[PDB]
Amino acid sequence: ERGYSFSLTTFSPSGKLVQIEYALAAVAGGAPSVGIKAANGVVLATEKKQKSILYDERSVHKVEPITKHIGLVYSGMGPDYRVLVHRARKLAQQYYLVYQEPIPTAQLVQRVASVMQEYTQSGGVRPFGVSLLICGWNEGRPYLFQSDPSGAYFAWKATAMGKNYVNGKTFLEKRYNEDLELEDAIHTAILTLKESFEGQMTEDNIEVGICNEAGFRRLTPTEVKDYLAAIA
Amino acid sequence: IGTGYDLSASTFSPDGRVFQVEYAMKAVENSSTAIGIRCKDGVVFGVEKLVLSKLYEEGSNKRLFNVDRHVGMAVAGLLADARSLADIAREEASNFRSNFGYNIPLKHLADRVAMYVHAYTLYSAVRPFGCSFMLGSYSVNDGAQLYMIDPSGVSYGYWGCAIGKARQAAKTEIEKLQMKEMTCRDIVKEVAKIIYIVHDEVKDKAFELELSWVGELTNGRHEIVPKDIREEAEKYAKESLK
Amino acid sequence: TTIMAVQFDGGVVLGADSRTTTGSYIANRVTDKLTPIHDRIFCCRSGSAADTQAVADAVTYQLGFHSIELNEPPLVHTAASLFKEMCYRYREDLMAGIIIAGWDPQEGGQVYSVPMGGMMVRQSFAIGGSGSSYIYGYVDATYREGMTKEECLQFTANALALAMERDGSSGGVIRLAAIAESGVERQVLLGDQIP
Amino acid sequence: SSAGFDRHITIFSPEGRLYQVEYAFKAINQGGLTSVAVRGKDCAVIVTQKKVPDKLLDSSTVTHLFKITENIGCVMTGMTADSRSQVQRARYEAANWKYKYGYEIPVDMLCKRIADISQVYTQNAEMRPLGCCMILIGIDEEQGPQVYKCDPAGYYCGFKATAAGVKQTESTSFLEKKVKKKFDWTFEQTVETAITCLSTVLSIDFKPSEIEVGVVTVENPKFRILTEAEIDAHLVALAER
Amino acid sequence: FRNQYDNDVTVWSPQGRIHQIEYAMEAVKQGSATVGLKSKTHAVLVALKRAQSELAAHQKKILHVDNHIGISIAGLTADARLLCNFMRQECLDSRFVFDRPLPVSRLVSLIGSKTQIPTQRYGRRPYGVGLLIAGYDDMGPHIFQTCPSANYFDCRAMSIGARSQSARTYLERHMSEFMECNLNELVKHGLRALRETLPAEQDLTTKNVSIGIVGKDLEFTIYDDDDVSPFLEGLEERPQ
Amino acid sequence: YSATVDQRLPECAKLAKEGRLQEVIETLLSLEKQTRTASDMVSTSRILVAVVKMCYEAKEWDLLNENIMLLSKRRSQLKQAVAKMVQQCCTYVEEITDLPIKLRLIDTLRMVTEGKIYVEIERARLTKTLATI
Repeated sequence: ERGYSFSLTTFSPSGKLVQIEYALAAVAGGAPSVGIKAANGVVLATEKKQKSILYDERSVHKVEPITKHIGLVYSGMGPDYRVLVHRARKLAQQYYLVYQEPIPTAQLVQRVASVMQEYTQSGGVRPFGVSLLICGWNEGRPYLFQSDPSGAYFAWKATAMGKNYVNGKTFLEKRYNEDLELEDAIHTAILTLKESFEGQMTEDNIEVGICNEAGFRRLTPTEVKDYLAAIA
Repeated sequence: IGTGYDLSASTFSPDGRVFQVEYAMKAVENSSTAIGIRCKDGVVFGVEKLVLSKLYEEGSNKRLFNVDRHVGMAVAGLLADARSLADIAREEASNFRSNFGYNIPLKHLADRVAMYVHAYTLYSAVRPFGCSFMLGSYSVNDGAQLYMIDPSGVSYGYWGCAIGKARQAAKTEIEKLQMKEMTCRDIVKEVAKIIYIVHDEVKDKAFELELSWVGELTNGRHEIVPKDIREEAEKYAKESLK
Repeated sequence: TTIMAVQFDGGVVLGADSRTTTGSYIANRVTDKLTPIHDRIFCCRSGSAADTQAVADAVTYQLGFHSIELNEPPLVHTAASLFKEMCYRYREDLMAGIIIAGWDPQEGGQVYSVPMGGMMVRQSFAIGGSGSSYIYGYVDATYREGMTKEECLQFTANALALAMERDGSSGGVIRLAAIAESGVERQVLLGDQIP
Repeated sequence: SSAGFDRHITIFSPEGRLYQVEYAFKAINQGGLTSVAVRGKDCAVIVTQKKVPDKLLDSSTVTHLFKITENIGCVMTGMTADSRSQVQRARYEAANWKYKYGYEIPVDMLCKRIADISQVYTQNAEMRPLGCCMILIGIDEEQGPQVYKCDPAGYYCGFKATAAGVKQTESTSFLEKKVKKKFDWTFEQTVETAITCLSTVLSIDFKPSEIEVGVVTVENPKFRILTEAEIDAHLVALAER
Repeated sequence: FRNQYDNDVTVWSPQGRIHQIEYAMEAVKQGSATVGLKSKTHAVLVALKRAQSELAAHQKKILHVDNHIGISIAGLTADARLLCNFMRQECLDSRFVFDRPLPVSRLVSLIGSKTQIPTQRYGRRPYGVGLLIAGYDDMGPHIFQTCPSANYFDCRAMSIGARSQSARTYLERHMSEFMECNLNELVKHGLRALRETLPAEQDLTTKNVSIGIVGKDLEFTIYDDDDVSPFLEGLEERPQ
Repeated sequence: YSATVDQRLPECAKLAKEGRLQEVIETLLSLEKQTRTASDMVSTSRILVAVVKMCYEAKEWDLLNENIMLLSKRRSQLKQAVAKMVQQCCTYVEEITDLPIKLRLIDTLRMVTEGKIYVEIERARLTKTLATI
């Protein structure tokens, strides 16, 4: 089994590629991220806690927008996340140029899954060690998707990945209800983050973003602090 | 020792060091000894070339080149490596002159050649240029410049420095000489004596010293030592070695 | 157009008109034919404005790269070399003549002319553009040696004003720039300031 | 449990680890020097230990901190050849940015671009991932001074203060002890705090002639390299106080 | 195996060598010996042609490239032939563009540059052929010995190939006379050097030797069994 | 260095008999700064014992308080010299029998010691002096 956990172009005699599984394992080691599809929108949160308070928390962002109505968060590597952001933005605006219409989130997820799976085609290029959570609002329906390093993309009413993803998934199973509203979805997401935050989340310690019929936007530290106080 | 990591130039160590460049250092100190000194008004180079066989004609395997009219080129290491590196340096200088219409400053040429030699330190399909070379120049509006550039890819400025199997021995006695005032005329004797004391006679005998320089003494043109100055330097070295 | 540059002991003075037309209609009367290339190197453009602006941006990028690489302000000869190379490489499709003025500590004030087709040459006084064919006799009658700053200003003023009034492709206002060790001083002449 | 995986950069180890990147990070400390940057309200000061093997070495060419663009300064450590290649690449990127977009590069944008370059470098097996750590400093309008750090992994981050070198851990701890006091850090205070951190992390009480300093302020947007007089004045003023 | 450092030209030895380069250097030793001499006005290359079988002609070792420059091979037929073809093309282009014969120094430097690329870059094998270049230029005759390490030397004479040390010490012994010989004496000296390479039981017969001679007014012409015949009449007897 | 202090002590005491605290304290402080930069062994102890001695002789205390504050807040102080000067303070804190200046002196000796050092035990002695009070 060792001799086949070394290349991306060789099938293990029993199952499938082992480098893909190792990339997923790297994904599982990332900062926890939680996505929730509410009735009127979608909300994705992540933890930004890092030692050495010297770090400028506003300098980099784990949550970024792709277009006026689609955003994303990541779990796993950072630079790969930025590369995925660049590819998604370029591809979304290419679709916009061809069609003069805001990008359907499903198509963006499909095409970004294709571009990340492209890196898995041959050896010498490692697969992205990042899993994507894509939030969007299109045609009167909030869409939340997960994109894999393997290129697999699927839907999620509410999911949690990264570190401690299994317990967060269980928590989401317990708390999620299909009739959830946006603010209550944010409350549930922040509660999920707190369930494994380990160190008293602050306004900048967590980065959250919400998408609805008014597009997608990352919540400022002010509203994050307000919601944190509301949850307490 | 880094076994399992020194098989390529793009693999780091558990400690984090590329051993291809370190073996390049090893090859460099397993090569000839060349000493170049930047005088007050130019630079001079001198090369200790071993005559492996008396069948070899004198002037064979010339090691003191000139990359530009005002730019010299000394080198120690591998002769083929030396010639390839000199060719690439000449190409870079020619491109610079064609594109910019003037001479290339020695700091800029040193940086360009250092980046080029680094470009082979790090790829796996190629190997670092395991040779260390002297760049020297004199410009009436810039000054006199000299540079050690090694296979790793770092170019450093030296008033007068030597490389070879006796780097430490050369450094031991090159420091005692005050430099920043006198010129090539007073530095040729020091070069001759240092190369005649740094060469080993009991082992690895049968060497010859070849000298060259650039500066206003040749209107900023690099050219080999005239026979009279070279023989005077040899006589001074023979007298000084008692 | 009319672009005139000349060096003096301590620097260079260079002026130009401000007329850009597409046909007999004056497209813009407030054009700055002088585009600042470096902190102490200035350019004067003649011909098709698009080509001049494009080559100006390209040489600005190349010379900024070269300067930050040498950590020392570039020589005017170098710049003129880039202008020559760029103009020749596109002379079959470039309608752009460039007069490069500047000051460097290496020598002082330097002026290099590159007319149509790419003559990278050097001289004391350089006049270019469509208006260069009207003050040639006037400048040859009025040019001396040993200008000062004030004399340079008056020379630029009267020469460019004569080109202004005699040529229909030079109009608007006069732009003047003086480069020296102290720095670069830019002035605009409009109204009663012109002679 | 994971032995052969620490050979190729593009190879994922079990538990999703890339050992080559960590080895490059360790290779950064092969220089043995130390750098540290501190940002104030409107100032940013970088300070680097200078190591002179011989007076034979030309002190004007052995500098370990450079200037990317007229307002953006860079201080970095690691492999010296990697350092110089990285600064050349960064200067290319900044000049191309200015050419294509007509205005100066912000510190964060330059750091992000070079980080993307390094990530692409570490993603494909054709490259040795440039084992040198860089810190860029510069002034951006509406956001004051900015200090950013980029690493061979392609990870860039903004810092209220940062450090690098063999003594990175202790310097970062001292910088944390300094930043928890929440002080405005005027220019002189920034410089003296950085100097104190370097001295206490080296425990050498260095002479004035063994360090280099660069400073960028809003009133002095040009990345100034501190000559001997200014650094000597700063260090003696600190010493008496 | 502690010899994993000699499989490609892109790996340095632990003690700082490229053992592939040394292997290429040893490769040319398997070839037959060949000695090059140069007079004041003429240059001669004398090669021991070796035949696979006596039922067949001997292998040629004196390739002509230009009327002023001739070459002698020692080593791989493939590498030597590629080098010779590149020489012929380079001389052709040089005459086409400049109308002057190729300088020997520039030709040899171009050899060094061309064969260095296989030494440095992964892919093509290092050129494992020792070449003896007898050329004529402004400084008279020139003898160059280019080693498979992409290196070249300027030598008064040179013997490369099998058992070349005997001829090397022979030429070291006869150093004192070389510069003042005319064609006959230097040809005899080269023949004696080759005889020194050859063991006693074999002699330098008509089919065994190939000689190429170039000069100021005489083009580089290679002689054959009938053509070499006069040059072997002046040869003396083996001192046994 | 040691020559400077051994030739300065007589004249320094003679000037101290005039009181004139300013110039003597600035000169002694400058000498202390230069000898701390040079990292001298006996000069530091001589300077500190001298300044404490003159401060005791001139019947003012705030100057010695400021001296301890500046020496504590300044880096690069050799352990032996600091030990000697606190020993001299300890033999200069108990023999005084005036209530306010004694309580003030022990207060300063307590509060100048954030970051206790090897010579802590010596300060322990003067703590028992406070025990008496």
